[PDB]
Amino acid sequence: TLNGGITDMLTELANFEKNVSQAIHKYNAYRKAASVIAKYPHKIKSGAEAKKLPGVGTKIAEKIDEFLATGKLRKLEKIRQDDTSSSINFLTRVSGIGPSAARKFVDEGIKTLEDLRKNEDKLNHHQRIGLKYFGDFEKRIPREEMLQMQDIVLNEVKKVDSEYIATVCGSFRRGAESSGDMDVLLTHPSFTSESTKQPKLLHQVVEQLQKVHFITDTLSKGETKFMGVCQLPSKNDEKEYPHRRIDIRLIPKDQYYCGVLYFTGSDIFNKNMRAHALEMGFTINEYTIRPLGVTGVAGEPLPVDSEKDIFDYIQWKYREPKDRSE
DNA sequence: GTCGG
DNA sequence: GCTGATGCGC
DNA sequence: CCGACCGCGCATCAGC
Ligand SMILES: Nc1nc2c(ncn2[C@H]2C[C@H](O)[C@@H](COP(=O)(O)OP(=O)(O)OP(=O)(O)O)O2)c(=O)[nH]1
Ligand SMILES: [Cl-]
Ligand SMILES: [Cl-]
Ligand SMILES: [Mg+2]
Ligand code: NA
Ligand code: NA
Ligand code: NA
Repeated sequence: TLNGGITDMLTELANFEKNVSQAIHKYNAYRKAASVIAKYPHKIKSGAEAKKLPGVGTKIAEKIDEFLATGKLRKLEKIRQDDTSSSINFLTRVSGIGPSAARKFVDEGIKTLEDLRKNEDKLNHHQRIGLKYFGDFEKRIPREEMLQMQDIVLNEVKKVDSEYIATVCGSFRRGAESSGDMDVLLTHPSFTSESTKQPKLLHQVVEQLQKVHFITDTLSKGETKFMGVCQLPSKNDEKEYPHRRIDIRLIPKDQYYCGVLYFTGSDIFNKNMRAHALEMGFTINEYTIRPLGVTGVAGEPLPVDSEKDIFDYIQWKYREPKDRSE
């Protein structure tokens, strides 16, 4: 946690622009800056020194100068005093409440945690489960718990059919010692970019995991993306574990390396990598990397047979998952 | 809010 | 219903 | 200056 004071200021600035200002590029600006400063391996002693790194420009320069002087930023201090923005920031912490839902609720007087309980009638389903497990969803997961969760998922999956492969990605695959949640990549060989030979492929998995009582709730569920809740099982009169967020993404088996790249992340790394593809003249998503025509239209999928092939198309040296934390 | 063209 | 735009979350 | 800023799944709503 080297430059943590500066980086928390920028993350607090980014959350403001995102939740209150509804200014998604200001959000990404502060996020990039916070990311570049967090990877920089000295103690920033001046706003100008930070201005050297890309994505730290003039206005973040003044803000670093001030933070280094006072230990505060008064733009922030006053954002924290404003009760409209502080109520908006808080409501967005409920999964399913975004910036728009937050401001609407505040316009209706629903401002606090007890307000939300009074009015579970005015919530959609995702918002309800987000409120239900509001505290749990804010706890991290130690890696050790991730390892037991991995074992259940990989052993339950093997039972539905032995040809399912299931890869835990996200921060776990990047080597984190604690995780915000669990992210699971799922391949079955009967689902490729050329056919879906069997339906319910993802539904069977969600079904099996529900019946061992691992999956406990559902936020959203289509035929390739599940978004819900799980909980490790406890011993005899041991305290229950917190409930955990789990996403499971069924990707066509022949598109595994683009899928595993996407789900390993991080979100910022993905953004920077996909942006660099575009300046090199490629477009990357979770399925394919394609060349861009002389006009804008994306071409046809380039053949990929490892993660490193994707890095090589855009002329980056490969980076291990644990070096993709940005 | 930053940056590259 | 279907299509598309938006919110929200990755 | 000034526009472009990753890309997409699912839930939901408007409009036909
Ligand atoms: N292309 C893209 N991918 C994203 C974005 N957000 C998340 N992802 C991908 C990369 C993440 O590593 C992965 C899982 O999303 P998470 O929110 O769980 O992030 P991650 O697991 O890295 O962090 P965590 O420790 O769980 O909070 O999904 C995004 O805005 N764009
Ligand atoms: Cl691939
Ligand atoms: Cl594609
Ligand atoms: Mg995660
Ligand atoms: Na800079
Ligand atoms: Na939210
Ligand atoms: Na996730």
